[PDB]
Amino acid sequence: AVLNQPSSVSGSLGQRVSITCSGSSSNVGNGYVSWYQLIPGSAPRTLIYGDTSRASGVPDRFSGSRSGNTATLTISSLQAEDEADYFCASAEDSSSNAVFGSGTTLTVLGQPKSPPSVTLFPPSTEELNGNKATLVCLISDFYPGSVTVVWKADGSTITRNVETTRASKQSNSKYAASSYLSLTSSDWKSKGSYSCEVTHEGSTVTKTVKPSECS
Amino acid sequence: VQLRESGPSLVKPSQTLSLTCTASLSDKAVGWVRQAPGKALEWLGSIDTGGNAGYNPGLKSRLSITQDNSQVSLSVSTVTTEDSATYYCTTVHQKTTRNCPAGYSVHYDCGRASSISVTYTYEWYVDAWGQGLLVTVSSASTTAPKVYPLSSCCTVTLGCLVSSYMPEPVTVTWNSGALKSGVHTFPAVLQSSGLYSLSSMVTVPGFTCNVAHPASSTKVDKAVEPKSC
Repeated sequence: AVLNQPSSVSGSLGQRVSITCSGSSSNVGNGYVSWYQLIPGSAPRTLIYGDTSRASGVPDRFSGSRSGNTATLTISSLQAEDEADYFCASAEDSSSNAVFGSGTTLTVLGQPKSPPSVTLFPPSTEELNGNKATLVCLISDFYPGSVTVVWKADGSTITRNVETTRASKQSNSKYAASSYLSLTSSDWKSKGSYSCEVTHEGSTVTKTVKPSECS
Repeated sequence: VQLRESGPSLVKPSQTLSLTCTASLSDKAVGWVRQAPGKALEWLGSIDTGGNAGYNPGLKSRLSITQDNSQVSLSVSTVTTEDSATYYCTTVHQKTTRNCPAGYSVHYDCGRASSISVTYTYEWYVDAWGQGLLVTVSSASTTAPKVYPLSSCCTVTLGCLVSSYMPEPVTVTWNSGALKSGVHTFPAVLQSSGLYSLSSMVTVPGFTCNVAHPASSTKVDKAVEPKSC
């Protein structure tokens, strides 16, 4: 019982993009379709209400329409901040019974690529007092969101005890990811250098920490 | 205008779930919308000024909404693993307009005379949304986090480490909301032990994180300052 929406919709930068909301006569047939925008890290944003009426603070590029049982949302001059999930909704058989759409993910093409920002933190002194050490490597602001991460200890590639999260999309269309190296306290002070080598689109960024010169 | 959602972030299966919504509250109705992770938004229900409550037909027997005219509480009984979702409290506009064609002739109580049936239009749209609230559904066990300050080895980079905790979520606010320009909270990672672990860094050009873990009723404040070098 969910209005049919396209799964993926891709539009070029500065170009037009349409999202159809194929419904029936009980819901979209009733002329009151609403549209909503879902940006990661923010509360849902009401875009259009009552087919064609824009909300407050939504640009003219977001135009709503409907022909019979099908409502469409048109985004003109698409930007990088328009990348989100869009949902259509309307009442059905009652003013307090509404159905949403299956969802449409907008991915805007043509964005420029950006190198990843790598930051590596040593294990805190407070954590070292529990005979435990965790190296936090934070990667942020890289596009596209494909990043390969490898650790090293004095040139030797680490494999064990490494847990890396997937690339989560930030609010500014770019992606972010983290990586954790949980070590024993003896294993932390057992090497000379620890490196978080991050590779992204061939360009490799690396940060290094040295337990001897880190106090 | 603001809107706050309160309630338990953890509920075991086969157990009633009760939430509460307060906002700065009688001009418009109050509605509840939940979103399953990786799924579409789901309309739960609402209650208007007169007290009339509408429910979703697929779950009407399971959930119930009460109101005390400025707190509207949503109660979904007999929760399961499929109820884990982010529950948004919202102020939704509802209006049922019985429409008649050209002629201005309408009537109820079951040219002046007309043989065109009465077709009505239902007005519905969410006016304002809430920040949200994630409610997880699992037996499990509420394991509190241990917060450790983060600093470089010597812009300047600092942060906090929310290590070893379960279940989600955790809200990390720097300086009780005062520090917001330059804060970046990363999503949590799931380690082998079964506990989550996230970080929250703040970048300064040239500091106390307030980590909150609702499942254990935990609010730990950790002061962070760069190394002396």
